[PDB]
This record gives sequence, structure tokens and C-alpha cells, in this order.
Amino acid sequence: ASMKFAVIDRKNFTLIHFEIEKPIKPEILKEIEIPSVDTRKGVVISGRGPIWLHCFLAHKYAHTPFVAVYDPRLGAVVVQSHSELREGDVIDVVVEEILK
Amino acid sequence: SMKFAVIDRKNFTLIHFEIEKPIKPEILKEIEIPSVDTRKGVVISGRGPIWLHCFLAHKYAHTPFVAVYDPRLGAVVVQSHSELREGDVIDVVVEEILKGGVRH
RNA sequence: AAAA
Repeated sequence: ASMKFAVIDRKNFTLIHFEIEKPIKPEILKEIEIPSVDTRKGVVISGRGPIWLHCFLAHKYAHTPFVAVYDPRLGAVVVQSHSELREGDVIDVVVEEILK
Repeated sequence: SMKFAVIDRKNFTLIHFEIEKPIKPEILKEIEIPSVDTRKGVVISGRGPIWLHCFLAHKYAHTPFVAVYDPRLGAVVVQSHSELREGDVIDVVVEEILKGGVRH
């Protein structure tokens, strides 16, 4: 109720975008229901929210080919590469254009 | 462009980074990661992009836990393989730990 | 709290 996920399918990743309605407390990490994804595709995590929410979510998709964190300045920065891409690679995605 | 300060405690290693100027994602290919005592959890702290924080949290996932410093709260546990649970907050004040300047 |  403080938080909601939009899950968008793309060829090479699933986009997971969160929207925080009101300021969250860390106790929420114990209660959050994470979106299920196609585990054969990497994940791009997007949203305006605390660094600890991002780190929590990135860890929760570590079992996928890669995890990329959305930077509105750049695209999605690969922060974990298990089976695909390299850390520091940028995926050319504009999340604002998908959501608008 | 970015340097590390390693602060050894009994309960955790505090890794604090400092950025001299804006970094580019390419830096993640070049960064040398401080080695830690892997039998103690890690607290990550610093002023930098969310992707840097996520990159560092994953690089210390082989330790008992990874906590991310929030100046409003303390160190929020984002990963645990210890008594600590995700969403637990470690009472640290990094601003006070760093007073007087730490060599990076 | 998308460069705590």
C-alpha cells in the first residue's frame, strides 16, 4: 500500500519499476512481495526510492542472468553479471518514455 | 575519481567511498574492491549513484550480511546469512565515525 | 529517496 510494482517484458530483460506513494520504513523489506520474473532473462530495476530498497531488490534477482539499475541520466547500469553482459555496461532504456 | 576508507569493527567492516568528480559506469570494470574479513558483515556508505551502491553490495554478498548506510536511520540490512534479518537497522552514525577525516 |  506504501509501494507498487510495474512489470514490463522486453526481449533481453524484465523491467521492474516501483512507485512509492508515501515514505517507507526498512521494516517493509520483511513484508514486500517481489514480482516473479522469467529467470532466463536479466532484470532492470527502476524507481525513486532509498538506496537500501534498490540493493534489497538487486539481491532478490541475483539468480537471473544479470541485474541492471536504472539511472535516468544514462540507461540501466549492469551491477551484477552472472551469465550475460559485464558490470559497468549500460542498457539503452528510457523508462520515463515507457511509463509516459 | 573514487577512493575507499576501510573501518574495522568487531561487528562489521565499514566500507566508505568518496567520489572526487562525477563517475561513469565504465568505472565498475576498473574499481579495486577492498578485501575484508569475510567472517564479518559489511556496511557500505558513501555519496554516489545507486548503481555503485548496488555493485558494491553484490561484491560483499559472500560475507554474513550487507547493510547500506542511510543518514536518517543507520545501516539498513539488505542481505543476511546471519542472525540479522533484511530490514533490521544497525545503529551507526558514519558522519560521527568520519569526524577529523579518514585516509581513503 | 534513482549522486545516501
